Amino acid sequence: AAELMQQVNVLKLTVEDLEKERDFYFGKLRNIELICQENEGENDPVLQRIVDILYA
Amino acid sequence: AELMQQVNVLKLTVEDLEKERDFYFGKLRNIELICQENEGENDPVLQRIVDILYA
Amino acid sequence: TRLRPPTPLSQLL
Amino acid sequence: LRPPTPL
Repeated sequence: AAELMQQVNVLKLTVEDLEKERDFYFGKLRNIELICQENEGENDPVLQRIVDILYA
Repeated sequence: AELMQQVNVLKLTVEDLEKERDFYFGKLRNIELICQENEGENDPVLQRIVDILYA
Repeated sequence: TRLRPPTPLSQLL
Repeated sequence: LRPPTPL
């Protein structure tokens, strides 16, 4: 059935897209984490609060 | 014959990927809120983080 | 909020 | 950070 095949192909596109979005948001989180790690020494408590969110 | 297995398998993958995506986005939104609360601080490290959020 | 909101699941299918 | 599950 062509309807089923189209549905499959559509889902495939959707999977690729969601994967892209997921990696896109995760990438931001990772870069943010790295920045917080660089500033562990400094007394900037907001960064620790950002860190807590990352590990939540 | 033709198999409906693919559809159901892909649908599970879609829901699992959506969950992960929404999970990471939620954190980003939480972080955006923390930065918005500290706008007056004019913190250079926060500014860098803010730029990443909106990149 | 200036974050890129995730595309809705209603869309893309 | 919870790493994204691999496909």
